[PDB]
Amino acid sequence: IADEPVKASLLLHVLVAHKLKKSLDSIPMSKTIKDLVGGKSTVQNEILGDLGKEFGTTPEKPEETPLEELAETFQDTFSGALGKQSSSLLSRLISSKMPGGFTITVARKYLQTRWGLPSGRQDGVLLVALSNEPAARLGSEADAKAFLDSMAQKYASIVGVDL
Amino acid sequence: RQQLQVLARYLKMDLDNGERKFLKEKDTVAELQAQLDYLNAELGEFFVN
Ligand SMILES: *OP(=O)(O)OCC(C)(C)[C@@H](O)C(=O)NCCC(=O)NCCSC(=O)CC(C)=O
Repeated sequence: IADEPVKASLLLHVLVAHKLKKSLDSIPMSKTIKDLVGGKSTVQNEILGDLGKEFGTTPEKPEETPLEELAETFQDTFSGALGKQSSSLLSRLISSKMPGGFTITVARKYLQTRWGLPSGRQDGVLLVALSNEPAARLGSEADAKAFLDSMAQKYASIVGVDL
Repeated sequence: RQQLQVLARYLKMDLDNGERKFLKEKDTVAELQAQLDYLNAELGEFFVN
């Protein structure tokens, strides 16, 4: 289908959501990082460090700037490649949750064959997979493909695509 | 398929040997995955990595 690089607005969302251990819809864009953390500067500084690692540069006041205004500030200098933080988080998701034999490349294959999603939109589905991390490792291959299906539908809903 | 199983039986070529062995290795894998999941639970992601 049409290949799109992941938007900074989705990457930023997923990184915050995963760090706070909350769903993407539970995190509203309107609110600032400092509001969301809830007076815990440690977690604030952990998010800032992860965004600084991922996007390279940060704005001057990232604490008081709302998430939609950070996502727009990053998009000006954001390419579309995942980076050093997203890549490591996905590797830790896949290793820790997929059954012994299922690697990242098998997920990328399954998304290219079953759904036909190219590498740019695979990266997006994998980020939606990260945001809704399951509790315990998926026992079999069939419920692991059923999870990747549920994340493709979620990715397609949020971005606005038909599968 | 009935002529193939007759030719297998003659040649003494067990067709299912490969699938039998695969199911033993897949039960070994599922035993080691249970041992690693237990250590990752009693120590935690941060410690084991
Ligand atoms: O989010 P923040 O408000 O910027 O951070 C607040 C504090 C300082 C409370 C937070 O980072 C925290 O909880 N830190 C741990 C307490 C602390 O500062 N311990 C010091 C460890 S080093 C040390 O103690 C050296 C020494 C004097 O021997």
